[PDB]
Amino acid sequence: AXXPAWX
Amino acid sequence: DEDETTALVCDNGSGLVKAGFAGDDAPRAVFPSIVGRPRHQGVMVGMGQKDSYVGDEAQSKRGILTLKYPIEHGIITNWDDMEKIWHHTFYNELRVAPEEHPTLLTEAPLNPKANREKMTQIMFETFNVPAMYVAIQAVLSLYASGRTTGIVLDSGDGVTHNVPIYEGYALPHAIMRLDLAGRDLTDYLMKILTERGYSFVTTAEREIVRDIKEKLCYVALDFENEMATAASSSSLEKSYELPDGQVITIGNERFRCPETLFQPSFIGMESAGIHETTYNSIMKCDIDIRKDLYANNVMSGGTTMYPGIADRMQKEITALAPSTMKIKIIAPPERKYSVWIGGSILASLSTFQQMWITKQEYDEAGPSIVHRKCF
Amino acid sequence: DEDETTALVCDNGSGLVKAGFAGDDAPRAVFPSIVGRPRHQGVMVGMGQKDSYVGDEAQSKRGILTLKYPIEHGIITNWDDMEKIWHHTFYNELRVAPEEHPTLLTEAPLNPKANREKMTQIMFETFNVPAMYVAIQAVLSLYASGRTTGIVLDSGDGVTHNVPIYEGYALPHAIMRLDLAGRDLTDYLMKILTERGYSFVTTAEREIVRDIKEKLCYVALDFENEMATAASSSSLEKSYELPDGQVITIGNERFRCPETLFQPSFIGMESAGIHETTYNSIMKCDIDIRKDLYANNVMSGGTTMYPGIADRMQKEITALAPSTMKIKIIAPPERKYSVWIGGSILASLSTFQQMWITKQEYDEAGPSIVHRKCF
Amino acid sequence: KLGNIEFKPESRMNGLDESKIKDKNELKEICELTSIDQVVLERAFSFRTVEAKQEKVSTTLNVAQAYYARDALAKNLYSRLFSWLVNRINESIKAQTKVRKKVMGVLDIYGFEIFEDNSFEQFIINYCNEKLQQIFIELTLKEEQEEYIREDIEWTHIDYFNNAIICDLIENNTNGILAMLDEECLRPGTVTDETFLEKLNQVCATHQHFESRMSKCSRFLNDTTLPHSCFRIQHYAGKVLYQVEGFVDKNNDLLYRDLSQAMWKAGHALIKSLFPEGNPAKVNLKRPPTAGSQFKASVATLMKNLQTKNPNYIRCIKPNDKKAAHIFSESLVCHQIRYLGLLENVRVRRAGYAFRQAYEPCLE
Ligand SMILES: Nc1ncnc2c1ncn2[C@@H]1O[C@H](COP(=O)(O)OP(=O)(O)O)[C@@H](O)[C@H]1O
Ligand SMILES: Nc1ncnc2c1ncn2[C@@H]1O[C@H](COP(=O)(O)OP(=O)(O)O)[C@@H](O)[C@H]1O
Ligand SMILES: [Mg+2]
Ligand SMILES: [Mg+2]
Repeated sequence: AXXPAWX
Repeated sequence: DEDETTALVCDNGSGLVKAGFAGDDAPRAVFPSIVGRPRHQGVMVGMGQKDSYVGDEAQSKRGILTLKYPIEHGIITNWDDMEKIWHHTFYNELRVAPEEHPTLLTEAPLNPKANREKMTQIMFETFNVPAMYVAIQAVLSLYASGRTTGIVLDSGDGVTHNVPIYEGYALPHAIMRLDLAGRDLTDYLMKILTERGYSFVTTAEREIVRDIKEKLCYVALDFENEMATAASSSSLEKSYELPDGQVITIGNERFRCPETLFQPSFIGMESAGIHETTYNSIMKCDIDIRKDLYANNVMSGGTTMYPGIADRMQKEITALAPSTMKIKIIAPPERKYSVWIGGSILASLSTFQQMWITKQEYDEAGPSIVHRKCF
Repeated sequence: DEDETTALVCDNGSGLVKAGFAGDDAPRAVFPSIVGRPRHQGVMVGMGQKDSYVGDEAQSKRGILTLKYPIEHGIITNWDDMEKIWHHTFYNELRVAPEEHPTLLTEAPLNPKANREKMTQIMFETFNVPAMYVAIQAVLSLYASGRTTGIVLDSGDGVTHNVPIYEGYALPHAIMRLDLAGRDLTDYLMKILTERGYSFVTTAEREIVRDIKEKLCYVALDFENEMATAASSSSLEKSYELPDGQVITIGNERFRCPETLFQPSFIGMESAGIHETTYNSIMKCDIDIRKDLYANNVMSGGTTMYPGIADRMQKEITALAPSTMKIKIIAPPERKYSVWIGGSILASLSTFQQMWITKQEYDEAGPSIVHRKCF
Repeated sequence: KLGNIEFKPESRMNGLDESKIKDKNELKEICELTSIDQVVLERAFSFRTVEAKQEKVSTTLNVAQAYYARDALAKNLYSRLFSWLVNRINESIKAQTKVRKKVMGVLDIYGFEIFEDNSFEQFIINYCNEKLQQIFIELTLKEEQEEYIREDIEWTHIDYFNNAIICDLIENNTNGILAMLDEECLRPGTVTDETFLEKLNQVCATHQHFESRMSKCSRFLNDTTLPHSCFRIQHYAGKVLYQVEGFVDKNNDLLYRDLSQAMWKAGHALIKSLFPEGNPAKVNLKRPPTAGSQFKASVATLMKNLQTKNPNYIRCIKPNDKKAAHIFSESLVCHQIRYLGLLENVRVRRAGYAFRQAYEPCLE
């Protein structure tokens, strides 16, 4: 979750 | 409205306003102590869209706001924003005029005295209250217990207390203050959630992480075997659906968050922990007080609704205190509210109505009257 | 004439002028944004035969004209021809004086600022408007929806938008712009019609192909099984009588034309597609915005009257967005006009009448006033 | 019988949701009654057409917009039957062979309908009282002043409380109360009345006479006599407290082009004669004026039919509500003396005079 890249 | 002169009991610890009337079970208004403010431009013309959102409305709009807590570690940092919080408290939520009601504010021990003094100046000068009184928050947390003997831990959003009291007499040399509380646990949980893979950095995402901490955290009675228990299998993993979509699954972060409360080295804070500041507050008391503090160890504010923190608490204070002592951790499930509830008791006492700092005594002695009438 | 000072709402996206008055249902004048010009010599003496044909008259004479669009990908390329288009707009079609009416122009986000600036210079210097205002076109497309929260796709003749807005606040970092739109689909359809056997190369034949695209194209919810459906039988073939004689019969070209909109590799354009630029515009917004963008996904300009593009649109955004999200594609059948209709709403608002860039403020601050008053 | 039509939602198509009538018996009997095709009027409640240039594309109303079109068709049909009725009374006694004529008129207009729970209607009532006192303070007081100064006597009488400030409070095209209600019915988004009062608190409440509780610079903040969802207006007579409930629901006059276009074919030579806007050869493309436009334009029509004339006033007083011929209640009449502005009238008429004449009939 988050990001793009993060989950 | 209110057909009487019932006293207001307003209780902003550092992260949650809970206000209401005296002689009352629960606080009438409980809302976040935030003031939100738009960080990009308004485009729909004819919208309203005021340039300040206080309280629960700010969490209704937190995707387009920068949320900002006006009170940090029990110290009011923004004074105009705290005046927004108080203005919203009296006039919008509790929906009453402060001119008609004496008000009971709370703060922590060992605070800057300009917090207490400027809080009195804002109550009389701005809101024109007839009377006003600051109150030590853990003391009121013992008023809700129905006890006059006990040591009180509460641990709100910015401060934790340990005020010991014996037979009605507080022991102000044996008082404590640690600035490790639930907003620090929220920040540490947000860090170790970044360790798992989930990046929360915005103030609104900080509010999401705070929700994960409230819903989905416990305290781990034995931290090492719980740690290896989470390392062995996935029976401690638990999923949380974030707002708007993606689900997360947290493991050892579920109990590493309040272990910081029992072990402040995790957030890099040199301290003794909650369990040792209680025992050190008891050992600073006299010899003939201590078993009446052991059997009356009240544990009654916010950030104590972690499941098992009374079990960890008794289990660790018993290891510090001598044997043949009866360690009773009082954790009354109405806590998170018992500072307000004891405020309601104290403001509804009949002996107390000459202890209000009144106007024409504020006007006579300036704002420093709080350091001779309050405590 | 017009007995009041009603604001003009002129909306040239890139391929169709739709202009009218504020406080009005539909645009009064809708005509092609072309200027035609004779490419061989006049022989009947005593004819008139002016050496410029603007608007609908150019399509009445397109067999002897070279049609030329003065506005390409939302950028005005010919300025004297756009002045022909505006002159014909005010004085011939809408049949009014620009000196008496404030005018509301529209353009796309992420445009060259000399387009907006020279458009303001031409409105005040040439047509002498009293007030003027450029407006972001998808924002106005959300004004027509009656919503202040939603992400807007419109896709006119030269540009597509995806402007996300939450609670009246736009998210200009989450804004999008793709230069794939209906004139590109017209050119691609003209290419694959050359693949079937029908050669269209003239600008007038380009206008015929555009008519084939409007009458006789849909979007194919599942492109592979629709493709094999057209490969199996001739149940998807459909005939179109060309002007002056010969009939044509198109098959898979009926749905390969707007599949380029969902898959821009067909026209050799490196992009993500319409459905992924919506989802990427939503994911660039904050976490607490996204389900209110999922349930309010307005799809409201031209080139969206392909049958089933809301079904393909929801069917593909649902595959991108997480489950337990409510994907609502708003496709209000009054679109192709809703940028104008929201222009009519915004110009008829009473809060808006101090947001007009007025003359004596244009004369005070030059033509760069648009970058402090407009957006 | 048009009021029994109630609507229910319907999901397809996805955006926006269709309003669908529930029981078609009342609609079937009013379509049998007025002799209109039933599915034309049935589509005139749920759908409105937009029509740019030779296209007839039909879009969908909300359920709330369907009750607004239902009620707007009702009250426009009734108000327009009333206007046709007055016009038909007019064309029996008409000034045939029209010449330069002179008029003596009688205006049966209300007084200050100040009710315990005021609404949008009593707001328009008190407003046209504000314009009415403006046609006293403009016409009569300023002809006193041009007369008094013109006849060589040295006065400029002491002061008057002008009402241009209150008209500026309500009929201003940008800062008015009616203009922010026209905004409120043109705003995208949730258009409830508390957002209207919030808008009045925002930019309307920099005003001396607009008195609200939660306004911006609120001097009336600590007052329990002001409740929420209310606002006072200090008129020239006194303060009138307005409930905002139903305010934005009763601004709405969404008589769409398809309602008049449906009822133009509807049977009678009356309902067809009521709506010339329903002619497809009469392309009236403008949006429907709601109620500040309509009632404010009707006040402006009244002021057009009074500024050319001399006014002479009747101030009419009831003693009690029980219709008694002997009983004279003091409190109700003191209410009416306070809000008909009579002591201020006595103060103004004590300026210098009570009588004026020319020389020659006075000497005669
Ligand atoms: N059910 C819960 N479980 C764990 N933590 C909680 C729970 N409820 C509240 N908290 C934490 O307690 C803090 C608020 O407690 P409270 O004593 O009301 O704060 P304040 O100091 O503002 O009075 C917040 O930081 C919140 O994260
Ligand atoms: N019914 C239709 N089906 C498919 N495409 C259409 C239809 N009507 C118009 N278009 C295309 O939409 C484009 C014009 O849309 P519009 O939003 O009016 O353009 P503009 O950018 O000029 O406002 C043209 O390219 C036209 O080919
Ligand atoms: Mg607390
Ligand atoms: Mg367009």
